[PDB]
Amino acid sequence: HHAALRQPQVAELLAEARRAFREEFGAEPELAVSAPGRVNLIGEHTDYNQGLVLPMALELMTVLVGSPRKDGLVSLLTTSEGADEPQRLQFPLPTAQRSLEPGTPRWANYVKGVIQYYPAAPLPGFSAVVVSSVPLGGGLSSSASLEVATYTFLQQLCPDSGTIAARAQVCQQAEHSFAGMPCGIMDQFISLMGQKGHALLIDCRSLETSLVPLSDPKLAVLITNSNVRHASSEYPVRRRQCEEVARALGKESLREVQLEELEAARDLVSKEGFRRARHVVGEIRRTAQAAAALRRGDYRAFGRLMVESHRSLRDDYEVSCPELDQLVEAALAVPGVYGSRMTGGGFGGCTVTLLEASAAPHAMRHIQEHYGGTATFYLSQAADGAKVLCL
Amino acid sequence: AALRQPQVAELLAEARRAFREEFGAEPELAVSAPGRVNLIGEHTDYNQGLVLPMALELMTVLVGSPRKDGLVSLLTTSEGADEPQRLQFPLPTAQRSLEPGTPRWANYVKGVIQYYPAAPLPGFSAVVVSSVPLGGGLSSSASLEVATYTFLQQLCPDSGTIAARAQVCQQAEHSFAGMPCGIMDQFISLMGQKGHALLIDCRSLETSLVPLSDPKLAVLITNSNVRHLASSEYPVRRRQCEEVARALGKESLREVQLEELEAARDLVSKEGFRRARHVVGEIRRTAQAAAALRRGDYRAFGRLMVESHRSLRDDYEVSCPELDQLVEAALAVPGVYGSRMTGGGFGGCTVTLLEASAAPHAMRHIQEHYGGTATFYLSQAADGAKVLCL
Ligand SMILES: Nc1ncnc2c1ncn2[C@@H]1O[C@H](COP(=O)(O)OP(=O)(O)NP(=O)(O)O)[C@@H](O)[C@H]1O
Ligand SMILES: Nc1ncnc2c1ncn2[C@@H]1O[C@H](COP(=O)(O)OP(=O)(O)NP(=O)(O)O)[C@@H](O)[C@H]1O
Ligand SMILES: OC[C@H]1O[C@H](O)[C@H](O)[C@@H](O)[C@H]1O
Ligand SMILES: OC[C@H]1O[C@H](O)[C@H](O)[C@@H](O)[C@H]1O
Ligand SMILES: [Mg+2]
Ligand SMILES: [Mg+2]
Repeated sequence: HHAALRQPQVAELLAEARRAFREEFGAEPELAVSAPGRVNLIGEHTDYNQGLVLPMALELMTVLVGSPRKDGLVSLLTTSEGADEPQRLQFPLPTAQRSLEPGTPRWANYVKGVIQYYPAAPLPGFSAVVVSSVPLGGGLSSSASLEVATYTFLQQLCPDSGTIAARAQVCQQAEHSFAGMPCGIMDQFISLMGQKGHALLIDCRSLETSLVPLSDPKLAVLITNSNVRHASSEYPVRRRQCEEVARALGKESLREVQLEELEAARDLVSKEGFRRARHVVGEIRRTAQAAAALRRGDYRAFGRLMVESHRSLRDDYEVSCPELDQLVEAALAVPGVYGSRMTGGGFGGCTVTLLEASAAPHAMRHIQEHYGGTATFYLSQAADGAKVLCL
Repeated sequence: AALRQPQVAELLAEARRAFREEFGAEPELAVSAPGRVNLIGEHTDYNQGLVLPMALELMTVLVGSPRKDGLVSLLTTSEGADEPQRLQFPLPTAQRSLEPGTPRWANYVKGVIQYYPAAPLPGFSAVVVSSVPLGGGLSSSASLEVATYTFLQQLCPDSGTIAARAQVCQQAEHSFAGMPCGIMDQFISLMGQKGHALLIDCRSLETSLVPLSDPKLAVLITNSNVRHLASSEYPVRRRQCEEVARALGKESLREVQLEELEAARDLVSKEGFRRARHVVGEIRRTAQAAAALRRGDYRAFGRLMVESHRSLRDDYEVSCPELDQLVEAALAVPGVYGSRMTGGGFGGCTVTLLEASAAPHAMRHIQEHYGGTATFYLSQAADGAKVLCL
């Protein structure tokens, strides 16, 4: 039991949501939903390049609990300390006249989005409490967890018609338009599409999806939070950076580009952009590779891809951080460790590490002790997707 | 006009009802397990082939409660079931080992019990409800086992893999129901995911999600409401297949190629040549159709479904007149891409792929030309087993 080891329980989480709600609203909540977060095993920054990704859902998740309102108002609360002040917010529904605006608190930017876009209708007013086990800004998609969780609740409010992909699309837009973060599709999907003891190999181009099992009692998924959070002014930049490269190469995406082919436009694309593209191109393949290694059970070959991945992300994409790099280094230092890399967005957050379960504990100390920061550890297993919880 | 399929809600309540009724109290636990339609890849599961199923919105509901009492008492709501509809009995033990007898419908549950991996296991009161036709070729068997199982994990949670739970139910059907089944049924039952068909490799146990999210496309399930079970034939086919493979020093028919199949002609019987030919043929087709589908070639997709049927009717001999009548009828409706029997065969259902615009004509058309009473279902890809909260 590391002391830095967190085992948040959903039963718990609900109970919390039940309490604050009861306390904040004076009564028992009517509805209960929850959207999990996700860790990317490999495939960073391909998302928005129509690349492959191989995330997996966690037990860390966002629980929303609440009730409709005759009232006609939107009124929320966030039990999260990681959020932006104030922790509460109330606002009136949009109308054909008045349409919600991304304001302050920024946290609320997420909810509003999912509200402003929700497909169906008519949408009531609601009382809502937001509980979460997903560290804010930790590389584990607290973003998507939040959005989805919101959307799924709304579904309880006003049932929709559409596909799952649509849902992801919704939440995505809301992030794009409301939170100002041109993200990709990954996060939402896996938040929706998740499944037990299984990893998802998703095709960002096609949206095709495949399940790679993760049910080994001898394999272990260790996530370490650096607890640092630097360069989000950066994301959209890389995005642009690629977009532009792909442009030069007369290609729709960098997905249609090949390691070998990039060296063609060497003189047709900026240095920087060369590097970015390179990472992306190799990363995508590296991803198709690691799923194969995994299905096959080549945890070694998998621990290696991961490392490569890290490095690309450090050197060519430039989205890591000394902390990350440190955390990785330390991990790699333990015996029983297949590989380790930074997960998610980059510029701080978490790392993900594959190892021998029995090594888990040693890893926890080595790391702690060699990480010149406050480290948080999660011994993760692939979880299920967005789901309604009946009170 | 399509039969309208109870929504869990409905099914639940009904479950509630008879339970409160039959046990004098309000249920503690509830869980549901869907049924299934196989788009293709028939009779390929116990040959380590490929199948293409999707879960149904027809499922089984199980609302029950524990028993300090130490026993197992159940009751099914389905009329198509075995008499008696009520079946009390004593939990298994070291010395006591469940004995599959009567009613036969009980056999299923016993197995899922006898094998539940975990312990300790309490006693129970459970009501069984289902919108799935018993013997409709939609897996009323795997939808049950599953729910049971899904129940028992509530009574004494499980640690193992999904594939592990599947194996249980399977062993139960196998050892207890007397049905040597393959893997498909159970898997999809658990594995199912809303708006997705499932390409399962019953060799690698590997599976991939295929998006069935297109309004303009419909999956029509037509019930012949006929049952000949020539169940007797099933274990039979399993054999031939197996024999052959043997002759060919092959682990599984999955190891053989249509093309290599010539070789054995002299090596194997004539009939057994046809069976393999179906299997071996069913696997490539399944493989191709999935691509077709992915690809969005509904047209090709259907072409493959029709071939499957012929194969199924002529080489494997698992069709039935009513089945061939229904398919033939379907194929004649414009908008229809393909149709074919589904499930084990010898009765039950047909699955049709067409243009959602066509559903109504079809339904009419099939009824007209059907010298029996068909029941229809307009299927939508559903999710797997879930835990129901009361
Ligand atoms: N439970 C929550 N309560 C309030 N706000 C939250 C909650 N979860 C997330 N947020 C909001 O969402 C933001 C997360 O932004 P983001 O940069 O995407 O982090 P992340 O998704 O967790 N990391 P990554 O998955 O790598 O992108 C926070 O800064 C909040 O504004
Ligand atoms: N809810 C239920 N209650 C009682 N018995 C049931 C129930 N569901 C299934 N069964 C039992 O399981 C049997 C299922 O028949 P089965 O031979 O498995 O065909 P099927 O599963 O409906 N179709 P197929 O997918 O082709 O196997 C029924 O005849 C019953 O004996
Ligand atoms: O892969 C990096 C990651 O960055 C953020 O988490 C985005 O939301 C994701 O879509 C993805 O781009
Ligand atoms: O594809 C035919 C089908 O026959 C029965 O339904 C079996 O339970 C399945 O495993 C499969 O063999
Ligand atoms: Mg995010
Ligand atoms: Mg069956």
